[PDB]
Amino acid sequence: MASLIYRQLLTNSYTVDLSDEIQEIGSTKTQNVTINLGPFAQTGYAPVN
Amino acid sequence: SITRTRVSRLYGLPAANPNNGKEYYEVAGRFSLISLVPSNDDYQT
Repeated sequence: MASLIYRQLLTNSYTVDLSDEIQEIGSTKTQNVTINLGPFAQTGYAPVN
Repeated sequence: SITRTRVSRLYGLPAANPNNGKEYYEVAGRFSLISLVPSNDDYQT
């Protein structure tokens, strides 16, 4: 039991590979973040000559 | 033109009497403005 935790770590060691696959694949298939603009509108000046 | 005087058939509107006896000239149409004013019921969507 309290050594079954070590046995379980050993048994479930395979998930290290799945986690590495996550790390390598998600970073190739991540979607570009899009910002929610503020409630204002970033106006400024007009074209000055 | 100015009769009895050989300086005739020039162009332009004279400064002698530009009103031509009329009280005023008028020009009317549309006006389209884009100005900057204070804001109310805002700071959120």
